[PDB]
Amino acid sequence: MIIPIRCFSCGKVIGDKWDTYLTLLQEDNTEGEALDKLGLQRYCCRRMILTHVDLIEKLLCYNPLSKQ
Amino acid sequence: TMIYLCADCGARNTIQAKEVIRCRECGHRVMYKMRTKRMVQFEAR
Amino acid sequence: MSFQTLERERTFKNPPKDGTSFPDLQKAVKPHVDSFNALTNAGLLNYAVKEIGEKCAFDSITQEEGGALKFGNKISFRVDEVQIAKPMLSSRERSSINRKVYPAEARERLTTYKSRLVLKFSWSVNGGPRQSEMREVGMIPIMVRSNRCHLEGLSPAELIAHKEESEEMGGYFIVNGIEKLIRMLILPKRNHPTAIIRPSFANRGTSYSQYGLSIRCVRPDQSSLTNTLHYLNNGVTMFRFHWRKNEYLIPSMMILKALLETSDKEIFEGIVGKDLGNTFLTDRVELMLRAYKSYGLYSQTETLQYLGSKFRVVLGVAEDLTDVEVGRFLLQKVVLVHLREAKDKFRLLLFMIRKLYALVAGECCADNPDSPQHQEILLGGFLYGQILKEKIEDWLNSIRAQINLDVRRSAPGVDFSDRKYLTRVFSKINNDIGTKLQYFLSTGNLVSNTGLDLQQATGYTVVAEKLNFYRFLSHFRMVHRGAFFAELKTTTVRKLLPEAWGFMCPVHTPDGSPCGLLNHLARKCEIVTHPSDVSQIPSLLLSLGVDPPSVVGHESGWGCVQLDGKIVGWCTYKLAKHVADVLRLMKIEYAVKLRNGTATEPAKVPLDLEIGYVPPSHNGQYPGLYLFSNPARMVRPVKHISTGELDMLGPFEQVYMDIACFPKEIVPKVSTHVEYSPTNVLSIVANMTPFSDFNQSPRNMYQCQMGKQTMGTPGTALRYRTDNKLYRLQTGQTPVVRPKLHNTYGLDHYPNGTNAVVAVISYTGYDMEDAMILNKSAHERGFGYGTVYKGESFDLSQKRRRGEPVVHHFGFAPGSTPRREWLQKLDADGLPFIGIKLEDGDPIVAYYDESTGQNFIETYHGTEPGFVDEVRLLGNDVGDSECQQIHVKLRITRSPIIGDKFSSRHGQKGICSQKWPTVDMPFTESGMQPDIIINPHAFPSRMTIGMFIESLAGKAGACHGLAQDSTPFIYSEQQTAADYFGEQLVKAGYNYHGNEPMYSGITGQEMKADIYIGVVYYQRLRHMVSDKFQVRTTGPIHNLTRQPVKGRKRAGGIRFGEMERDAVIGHGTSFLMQDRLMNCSDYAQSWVCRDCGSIISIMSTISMNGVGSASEVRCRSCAKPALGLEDTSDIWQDGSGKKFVGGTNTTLIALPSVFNYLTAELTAMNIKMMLEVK
DNA sequence: AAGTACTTGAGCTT
DNA sequence: AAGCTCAAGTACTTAAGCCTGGTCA
RNA sequence: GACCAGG
Ligand SMILES: [Zn+2]
Ligand SMILES: [Zn+2]
Ligand SMILES: [Zn+2]
Repeated sequence: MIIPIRCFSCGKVIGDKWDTYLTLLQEDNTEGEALDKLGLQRYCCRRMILTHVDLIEKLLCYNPLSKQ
Repeated sequence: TMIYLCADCGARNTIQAKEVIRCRECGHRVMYKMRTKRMVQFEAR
Repeated sequence: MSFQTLERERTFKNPPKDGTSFPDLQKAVKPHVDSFNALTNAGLLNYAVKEIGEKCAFDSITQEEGGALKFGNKISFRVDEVQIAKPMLSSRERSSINRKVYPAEARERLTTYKSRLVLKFSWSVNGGPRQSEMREVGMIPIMVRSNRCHLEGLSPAELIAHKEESEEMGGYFIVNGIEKLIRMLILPKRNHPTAIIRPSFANRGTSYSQYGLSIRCVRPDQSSLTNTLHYLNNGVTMFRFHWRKNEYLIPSMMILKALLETSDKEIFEGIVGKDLGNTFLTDRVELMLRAYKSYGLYSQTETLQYLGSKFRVVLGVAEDLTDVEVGRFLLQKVVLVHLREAKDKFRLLLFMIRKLYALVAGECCADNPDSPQHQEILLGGFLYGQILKEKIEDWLNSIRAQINLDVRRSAPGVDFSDRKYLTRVFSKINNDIGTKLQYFLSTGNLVSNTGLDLQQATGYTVVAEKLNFYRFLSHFRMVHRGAFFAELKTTTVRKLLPEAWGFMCPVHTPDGSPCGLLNHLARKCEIVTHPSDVSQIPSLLLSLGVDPPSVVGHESGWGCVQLDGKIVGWCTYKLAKHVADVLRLMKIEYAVKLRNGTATEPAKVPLDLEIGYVPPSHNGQYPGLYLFSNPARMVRPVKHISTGELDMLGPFEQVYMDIACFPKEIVPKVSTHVEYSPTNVLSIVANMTPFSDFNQSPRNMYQCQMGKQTMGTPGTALRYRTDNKLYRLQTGQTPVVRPKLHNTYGLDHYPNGTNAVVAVISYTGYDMEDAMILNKSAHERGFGYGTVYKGESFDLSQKRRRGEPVVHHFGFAPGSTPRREWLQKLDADGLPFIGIKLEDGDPIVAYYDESTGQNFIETYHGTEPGFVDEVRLLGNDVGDSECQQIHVKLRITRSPIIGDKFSSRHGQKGICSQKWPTVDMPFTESGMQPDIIINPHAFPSRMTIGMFIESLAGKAGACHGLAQDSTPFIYSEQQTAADYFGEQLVKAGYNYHGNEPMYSGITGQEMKADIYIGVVYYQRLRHMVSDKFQVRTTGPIHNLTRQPVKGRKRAGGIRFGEMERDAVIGHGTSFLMQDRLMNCSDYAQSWVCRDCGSIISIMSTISMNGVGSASEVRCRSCAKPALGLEDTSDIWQDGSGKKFVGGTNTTLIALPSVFNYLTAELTAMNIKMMLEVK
């Protein structure tokens, strides 16, 4: 679901480092190297906010309390 | 009496025991219960 | 390639309201739902019910020496059409708008997805009024997202607004809430007269021979039956057919003369028209002709009356109407159905008998019917339509028998014109067929009076366990060839014999017992299910130089041409190949015209057609040009080389076409076809295993069969799924190595596992013998964090005995309730607090009887702390009922516990062994602790070098920010894939072979040799704690023998014997044997009579005296009656009051209870064992 | 299917 | 005549362990 | 107890 705070191998915090990653591909025309501007030099903490499925935004559109 | 939710229409229906279950506006035949205020503890592990 | 993310996120935030994003999943489900659409439209049911005919009844006045018995009031009723309305609200209107019922309410209310099934009944009143009436015939299922569901063509927005998940595929009948499905089975080829050599034939018919000819003919409505030729040593051939589970055996010359009013010279010149007087055939045909001349008759009338008087009894035809048309009826119904015209049946049967004699003539090879060559696929909807046709035939014949009973009684009410009569008759008989269908789909017992040419009667349906998406697909794609062949133990048809290349996957087929049987279809092999129009094909054939001989003529050189079971003409074989060539070119040209600008007229040659040119050759398959045009076959696409456009072909062209598999492999003058991309060869699930062409095929097979069970995301709509056991992997992510088809099929919605920095190293010492390790810090920071959902249901409807009305209800009956746990958990309504943690011994629902008024209880019988997420008060039905069902969905949590199997994508299933601490792990010059340590000694002897390649690819992809494309067959021998990924890595900065220098953790010094660190995808498996551990200290026992029960749900004990006995009794541990096999399981103290030697004869004494001494047991059989004066000591009495004397030799021997049970049953067989003691 | 031992009838010799 | 070994032919039980799930009438 | 699953 949500971004896995505190990436697995290392201990860096990457919670806040997705909503500012997504608006780099979105509007900067950059490639996957965009995340390098975020301060991720290793490649353990880099296979986290690169290849993570944010599978919540497809799941939050299921409220039973829709009132509609 | 309790509070439930219409599965389709989503309307609080306040049904009492030994009653005809149905959505009082929808005609639907399924009701979820709603989570009330309850104090539970979970270890952060 | 690059990670499509901005497209993924934008499709997530606001689903596409235009068109379902990933179309190829729909093109994958296409077979089933298209079969069902072809049920409803394209006139499938209609043709069937029409071909049932009409069924008759009438008042019988015995012929009485007349022969023509007179009968006035004869009704022959007929079924006009069948209608399957959209599933509306429950059958009757109930004080509201009759609303549609989406499958959501099907899955929640835990009941099936039914719809009204209407019949159009017609009359004949021994006249012509033919008045009609619409009949309610119960309710039948309907395929989700079919032409009869309320979701077809609905755009994913309208789906997520309902309770299905965006890329719903549909295709499954819902029954009680467990999505059942009709597996595709494999059948013999339609209409194509094949040969058989199988030993049973001869020794069944001792004059018979293994040489036989089989043909599976099918009417236009897909109501096939099989009629085979059995050849006998004498020279005659018997024309096998099968009717109502009854074999039938008629001679071919008989039926041949019966068909057409013919001259026997026409028969011969049809059989051996050639090379006049070729000795073999011209003698065998002479022998057959004399043999039939022996006892037969001459004319068509006489023969037809012979046959009719023969068959009249078994045939369910009208008892009266005729006997000549009964003969024209048997030749209409059983002999050859796919042919409509009689003369054409005649021509084709001549072809068949010529081919069979050729088969004995050794000039034709033995066809191998157990190959995808002569094989076809029965879709789900076609079987559904055939079973519906059969249940309808039964219904008609049943009301026919009922009216016959009304005529039989004496004449209670007899006016076949009056409607009231028929409404009464309909009232009497069972008028529900829908429930028969629903029972079929629930279990699968195809119970029909005739098997419809399907060998096994059972197993047609399988639950669609949505456990993980790959399993969902591989349910929809797969096939299975039947348990009849399964039970046979042979290295036969379970072999992957190669005429399947691109038809049915070679790699993926499960391990274990069914290995080799169920072959999942290839990635692109469709199943063409919508037939076409092909009359223009005979037109164009006869226009193309081939003409059928009206005058009986036949030569040597000429061969045969047949359009899926019809003699069209004859041709010289070189012309045959030229005809095939020009026809195929016409097919491709007009199709590629139909796609683009050019308007669409009726297609001359339908693309699906596979022109079956069978070349001639010595000792070869018999050559007959085969122009097949039917559905229920397999068809796969390729690119045509002389043109540059698509072309599709079926399982005849493979064996005779030079299909080049690489654009650079093409050799001119031979290669007529080029494969799109050999990726198109494998299946779906097998395709998405990167570098699938570097592994030893057993390992790709393991990884295929075991990826179908990943604990992955079973979708996204989980709030509205009442399935029994669902698994959700809290934090899954996209593979860094992914074959581009993995994005095209849109799996990214449905990830399966995570990406672990796997350092190949043997350092911990724990990770040997195929196990592995798991870096504890990663295990606690959220590695594969499983969540199980167990939705258990409670139904007061069943537990009421009978008689008195609805009694029990949920809640707290007026009266007190316990405080200690009840009021803690259960809210007030007997429904538990939402989200309160439950421990095994604790209630989940509270219901009370009205009579006793005392609340009952049911506790959480699971033995592991579970939570509660949602409780659903399943309303009963249309309305006006009490809450008679609850559905509680318990959310068990399961972190990776030691034993929870993990697996890379190449077959390396392991165990998380020790969860090694994070600081005691190795580490590199950069600082990343490798999260999961795999073992080096596991890569040889398994040949999973593909995994090392995957490691390279992952460490390359993660660095730069690429998504390394790893489809099979891309990287050739000139430049290795290793070299390309290594160039990438040395660009990034790390070593070029993939190595990296790692210092150990507990000593601090470097490892002398470098170590391997990659980025693999570890799709976690599903076997952790439920399966694993059962302990039995003391517990429940067996009613009969007091041995512990066979449980794990009833604390059942583990079995120890019949080889465990040999183990110890080799060890020489008689005491251990006597201990385990006797002492711990079933121990007892039983008394025996030493005098008589019987164990049943012991009875403990009753009413000896006051309290006094203890009951001293005695023996009845050795005791004599109490008549006479005897001393007070030895006497004793009986519960009924009898006194006896004798039977005092009762000692106390240990004896396993099972021997007591054996004594009981044995003496029930009247024989008793007399055991001595000394 | 595999294969076992089982049992009955038809042909040859005193 | 009929005694008596010879022949194919008719009845007839087994096909590894476990273990765990599920659905079913 | 029977049919599909699974190690
Ligand atoms: Zn890290
Ligand atoms: Zn409602
Ligand atoms: Zn005795």
